Amino acid sequence: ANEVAVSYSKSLKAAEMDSLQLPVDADGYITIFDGKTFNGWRGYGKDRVPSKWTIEDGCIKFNGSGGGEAQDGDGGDLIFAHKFKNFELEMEWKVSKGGNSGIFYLAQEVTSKDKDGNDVLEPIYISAPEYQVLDNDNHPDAKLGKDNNRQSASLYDMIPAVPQNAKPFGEWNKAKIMVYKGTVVHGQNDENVLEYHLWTKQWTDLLQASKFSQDKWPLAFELLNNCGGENHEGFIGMQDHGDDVWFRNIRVKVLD
Amino acid sequence: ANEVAVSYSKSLKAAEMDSLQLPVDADGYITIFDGKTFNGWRGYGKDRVPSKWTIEDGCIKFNGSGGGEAQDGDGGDLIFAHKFKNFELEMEWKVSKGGNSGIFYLAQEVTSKDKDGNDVLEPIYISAPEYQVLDNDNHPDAKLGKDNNRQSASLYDMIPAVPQNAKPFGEWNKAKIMVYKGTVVHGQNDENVLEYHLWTKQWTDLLQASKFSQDKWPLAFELLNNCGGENHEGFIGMQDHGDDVWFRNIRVKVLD
Ligand SMILES: OC[C@H]1O[C@H](O)[C@H](O)[C@@H](O)[C@@H]1O
Ligand SMILES: [K+]
Ligand SMILES: [K+]
Repeated sequence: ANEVAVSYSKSLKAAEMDSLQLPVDADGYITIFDGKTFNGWRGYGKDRVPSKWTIEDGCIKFNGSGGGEAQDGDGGDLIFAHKFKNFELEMEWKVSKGGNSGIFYLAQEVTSKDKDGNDVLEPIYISAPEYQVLDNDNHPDAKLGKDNNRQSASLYDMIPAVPQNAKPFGEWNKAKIMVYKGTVVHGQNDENVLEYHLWTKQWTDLLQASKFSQDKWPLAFELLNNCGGENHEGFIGMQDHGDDVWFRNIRVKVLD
Repeated sequence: ANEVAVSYSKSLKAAEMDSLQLPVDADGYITIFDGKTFNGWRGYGKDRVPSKWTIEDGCIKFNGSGGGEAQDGDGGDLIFAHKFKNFELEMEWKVSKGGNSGIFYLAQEVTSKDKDGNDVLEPIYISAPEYQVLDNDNHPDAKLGKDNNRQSASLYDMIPAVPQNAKPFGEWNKAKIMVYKGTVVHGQNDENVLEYHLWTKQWTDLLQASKFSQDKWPLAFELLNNCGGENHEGFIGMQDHGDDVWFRNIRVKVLD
């Protein structure tokens, strides 16, 4: 009643063959970040946490040097290495001025083959829908895309948060992401700010009007169109986009 | 509020040890061309402005002799000798019929050594991404490369401007180049016409399919793959391609 066993994987595409005993509250929320350790967390594609992610004042901090998607130095996106299917995630997030990050969900670790048969690790964001994290006032991406669909709590490049009720940079915002049987809801500061349905025609259409369309990015389209793969499941994680950001009170409720 | 100090260098690879006071507007655009002088400007690789660059009717003008890439007489590319990193450039350009120029950004002044240890000044474009300037209706290059990737506002030979909304020759076009933490956007006539991201595998992949691939041109590969050198910064400038072209309303906003 106090704890639940949560399986996790240790390296790229590995079985979840170990478990953590993690606290669960009266309402079924599992605390997945203990404020002290990266137990069950690892870099996307890796068997360790990149050193640019640290733990400070009971937060996961990304320590950013400003190269956008470059993921220079010892970076990369971070996942909690337990695949969820139907779940509700709540967490606090705070971005630096001009900052950019993101909360991924239903992520898969994807590789492609190069021309000579070597592996290429593909970005998490071409399998995983992204809840944007952004300083909506100073980062230029805020003004790109359509209808502010690149502002915080948007489904990135697809659906804007309405209302756009983000608190400004350097302040704690609350996120929610619920996926239940294909229904997806994003929450920002305790309001629902968009909703959508996976694996439907409307899903497909949103993808085709995005940077992940079949003609702009064929592999992304394919992965995202059948989001979560054959089993409709994947990781939560957070983005290395080069900028200081903090995450705390990271909690997940398993739905069924 | 009305001006800001802008450092600039006087000669090849020199420190920016002198400063101009340049007007800034309320949006933080710095006017880098004052309509009247070449202050802060110099030939790429030079300590003076080549005499084929003149000021006429409030514009910076290239006076061309028609030798294409030859750069014959007292020509050469022109830089504003202040390195920028995160910035948004806006300027207007007009071409002669059949004309060709370009707008470089993140440029470095590069030399190599010959076989006897002498210096060879390398072209601006082995380091600097090129926003194509072109009479897309009359210059043959327009129909080359791939999917109109040598038309105006393209990332030259690499990404086409879409939509291709150039005005005809002899008419003013508006350009925009924004580099923010590696994200690059080109604008033409107030539409955003391409977006990419420096220092990614996607960037490497574009280079590898280009004339500056590692196999074809290793030095250019190395410089552009790490565009902007170890500090990811470099010059704005414009191209001598042998043809009359006019540039005006040149403003840069520094972003952080
Ligand atoms: O690729 C760099 C340069 O090479 C050639 O000189 C092209 O004619 C010109 O468009 C381009 O600016
Ligand atoms: K993001
Ligand atoms: K050109």
